[PDB]
Amino acid sequence: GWYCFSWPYRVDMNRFFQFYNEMPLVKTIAHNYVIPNGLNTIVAYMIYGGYNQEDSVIVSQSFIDRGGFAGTFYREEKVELESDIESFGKPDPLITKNLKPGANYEKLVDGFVPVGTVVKKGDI
Amino acid sequence: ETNGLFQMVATGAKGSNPNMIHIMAGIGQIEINTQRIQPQFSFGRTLVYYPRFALEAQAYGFICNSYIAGLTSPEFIFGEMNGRFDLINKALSTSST
Amino acid sequence: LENPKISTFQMNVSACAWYNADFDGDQMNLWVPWSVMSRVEAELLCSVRNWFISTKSSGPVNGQVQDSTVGSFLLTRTNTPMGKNVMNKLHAMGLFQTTQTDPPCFANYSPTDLLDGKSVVSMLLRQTPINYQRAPTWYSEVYAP
Amino acid sequence: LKMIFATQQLALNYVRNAGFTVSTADMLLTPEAHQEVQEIINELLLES
Amino acid sequence: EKIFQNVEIKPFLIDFSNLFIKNAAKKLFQLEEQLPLVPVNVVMDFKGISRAAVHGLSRVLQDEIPNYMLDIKPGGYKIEDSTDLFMTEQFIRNRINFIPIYAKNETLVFALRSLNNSCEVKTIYSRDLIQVAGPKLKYPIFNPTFEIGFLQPGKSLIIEDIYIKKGIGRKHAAFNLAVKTHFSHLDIEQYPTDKKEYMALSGYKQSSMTSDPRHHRLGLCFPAVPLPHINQAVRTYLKNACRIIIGRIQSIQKIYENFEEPQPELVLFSMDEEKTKAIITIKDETHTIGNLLKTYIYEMIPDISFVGYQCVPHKQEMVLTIIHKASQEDLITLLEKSIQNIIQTFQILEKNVDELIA
Amino acid sequence: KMSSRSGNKGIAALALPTSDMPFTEDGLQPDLIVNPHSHPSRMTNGQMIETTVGLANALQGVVTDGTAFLPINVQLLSERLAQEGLRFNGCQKMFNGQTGEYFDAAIFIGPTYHQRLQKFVLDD
Amino acid sequence: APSIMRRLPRKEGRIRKSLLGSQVWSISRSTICGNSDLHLDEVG
Amino acid sequence: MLIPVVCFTCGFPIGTYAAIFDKARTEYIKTKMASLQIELKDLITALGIPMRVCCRTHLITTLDYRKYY
Ligand SMILES: [Mg+2]
Ligand SMILES: [Zn+2]
Repeated sequence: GWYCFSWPYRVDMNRFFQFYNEMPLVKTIAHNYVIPNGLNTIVAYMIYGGYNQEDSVIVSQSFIDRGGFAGTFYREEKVELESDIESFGKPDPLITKNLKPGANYEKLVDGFVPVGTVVKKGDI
Repeated sequence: ETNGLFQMVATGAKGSNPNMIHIMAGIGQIEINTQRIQPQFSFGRTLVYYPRFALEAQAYGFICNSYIAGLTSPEFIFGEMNGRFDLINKALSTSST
Repeated sequence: LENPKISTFQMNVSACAWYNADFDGDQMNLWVPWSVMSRVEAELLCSVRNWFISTKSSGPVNGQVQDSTVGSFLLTRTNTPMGKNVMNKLHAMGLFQTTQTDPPCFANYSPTDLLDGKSVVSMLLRQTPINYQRAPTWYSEVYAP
Repeated sequence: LKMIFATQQLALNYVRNAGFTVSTADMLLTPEAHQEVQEIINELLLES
Repeated sequence: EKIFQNVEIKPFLIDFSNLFIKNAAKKLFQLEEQLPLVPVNVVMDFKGISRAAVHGLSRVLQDEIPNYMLDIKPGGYKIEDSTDLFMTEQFIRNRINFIPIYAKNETLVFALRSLNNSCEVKTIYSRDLIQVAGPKLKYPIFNPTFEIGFLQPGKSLIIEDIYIKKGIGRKHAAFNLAVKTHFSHLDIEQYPTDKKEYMALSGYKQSSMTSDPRHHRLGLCFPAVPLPHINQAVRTYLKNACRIIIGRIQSIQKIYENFEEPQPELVLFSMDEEKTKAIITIKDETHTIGNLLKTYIYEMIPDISFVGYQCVPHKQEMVLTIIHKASQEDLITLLEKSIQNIIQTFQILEKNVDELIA
Repeated sequence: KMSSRSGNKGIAALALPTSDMPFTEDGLQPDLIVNPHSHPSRMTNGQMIETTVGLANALQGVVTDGTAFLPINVQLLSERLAQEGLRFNGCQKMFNGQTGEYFDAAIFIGPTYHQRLQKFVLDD
Repeated sequence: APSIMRRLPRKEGRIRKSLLGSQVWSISRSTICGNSDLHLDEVG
Repeated sequence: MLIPVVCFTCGFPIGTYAAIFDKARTEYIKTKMASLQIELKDLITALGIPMRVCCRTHLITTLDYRKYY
């Protein structure tokens, strides 16, 4: 849920921000001091094909697509230069030396990946 | 013929008769190691809510209310002691086994 | 599962008794044997059909749990609240849609024939005929008075 | 195992049209029965 | 003949007689009348048609009918440097996606250029979606009263490519057209469900296992149709649902008529008791077509040994098994007759739609 | 993973589109289809009472405080449900989504606060 | 510093971790979930 | 952050009337203020929102981000 209201400024790790939250239809005094995190889902207590057996739930695909419990998950990458010899840059194709097989290595404008760019598994 | 909870309990699908009796009629007596709640709070007091050397059955873990009727504060405290004892035993299970 | 949006390991509910698992968030390791020797051994020795009968207690571990138990009760009970527990030809035919076995023969039944709740079970059990005679868990002396 | 699966599918497909549910009214005692329960508990309290 | 008894259309209109509603509307949109697009609740009575067909029409109109949504082209959301921090592309794209648009042209492209120079939190309403593409909107395709994301002071929000995408609501819920508002069978008696003894039952006096209703009342609500063009839009929706059903059924019929040449969609066996088993496997086919086929096959072949379908949630396919006491040619001819019965049923439904709503 | 406020966890494993979701004659359909077997042993009556109260609150358009140890009369809440136009229990006449066939037994469907536990499957 | 003999005992030691157990390749782990349309001897 | 553009459960476009409704509810609470004793049933239905548990549930309970940040 809304864990912190300054999330865009912070650089958080393994932090999930949920776009939509609702006050419970049956609220308690604990919500006078904390922010509710969760939606007032219409839930049918029924057997529907045996896909909810043993603590499973059948979720409406439309509910998922409409933003139900959907937010953004944040991870960050961070390292520090060991010494002067270390610097941030797209690597020297001429020198190269010990490098990484695969490891696309492109998209590193001025050594970094520009904002708004999708980074896949192998990308650098 | 139509009660879902009873049909779950009776056919053995899930639950037991004590669960149904607790939910609808009344919890009854709380036992921690086959004995009532011992007066741990003070010398002869089971809880702050009950007088010293209390003799009513409620003071030692007797829950008159059912789960559906709602448990009062000391009844809930006794139920929490029993439940926490169960959680402690379950956690002991993995290590000792 | 060729749906790319699914990432969970999916198992039949009745297969949980082998691993004492539930779906409250449990995780289970899975590895595929790639060598010929391990593949042969896995299919011939470690197949879960071997562990249908418990080594510990010599009884069966698997069976119907929860919705299958109560569903079987509803299917085989004599009287629904609306009346006798019967279904037309189409719904008796539809009970066998998802069993994946060879469906039985309903040519003997007109569309208006009311197939009993136990007749459809007997249609399935005919492939593996057995003899069984016990009191059900439904009949209990506590509830009886 | 095959018969477990097939009987499971018969049960589930029957439930698909019979429907099964649990309600808060399934746990609700009629007031006269509530009085009977309270009288039973009062008997226990009388013995104590 | 009479397969669509009587329709009725009640648009959901704002009741300005409530003082608060009118005051707020005039305050923050300067609105004093009904919006250009309003949701209408169409209630249909179908008589003499099987439940499978009525429910298939309902399911098609719910999600399996093509529909349009507003979407952002890849790169439409401009990163810039002073964009709002809280209005991420995911959140705003979700807000824009589910805006119910009644668009007759796909060449329209909108842009969202919002600036908050002031020191307050300015909200972006859908009237700020300016359109720069194709033909100018003679009538708007969405209400200008939606709450797209808000902007912090000094923060802007630019989305330079908002385009109209097409798809079925089965894959993405933003195409979901008709919401359900009613379903009932008029040929089955109902208990007084308020009473305690019938309280735990469905209400119908016939078990679902045995009952075979032929008279139904289906009520669907459509989210956005133009105010002056309500009835014609409803007619187009219903006729398009009939088109979709008929087209899928006709594709199935094409696979059927191509049975002479072995094709992977249809296989045939010769069972040991002279029976021939027909297996039809169709990828990405929903319960609609399968249930229609099963119901109609069983309706015309009462003494069929077995007909059943299974749309497993995985494998994303419909499998229909037919076992009968007839030769392969006879079985194929019969099931093609059933297919033609389905086609006729939906053609009659569409003719009734044309001559009923008017 | 997904849970209610009564501590009833559940893995969501089924994505049913809107057409396949079961519905009522009112038109209401669930977002989550919780198995009724989760109740009798877990004994989470709070979730059921919360559903019953939320059914009446949503119709009245209010939000009610359901804090612990507040005076609770389930019989009176069910009477209130009846007075709101629903049945004495929260049950409704429900139609199977895929086949369009009504269930023989009315199905208890109503709002219930549900939370998304931060145990994403893609993470682990 | 941990000497040679400290490497052996306890769970994290050489024996109870590297010898009696092992880490392996070509193995996957995930959350389980129900699937009523799978045979008992099938996994999704 | 905002009231959803469409009801999560059924996709009814409550987001159309959400912007009117928050203001209407604010004036409604001002004319009377328990905190949530008010019955917004008539206020909600005046906007065209039908008698659906889901739409009203998601309309009257969604938290607005601007009211918190
Ligand atoms: Mg577990
Ligand atoms: Zn809704």
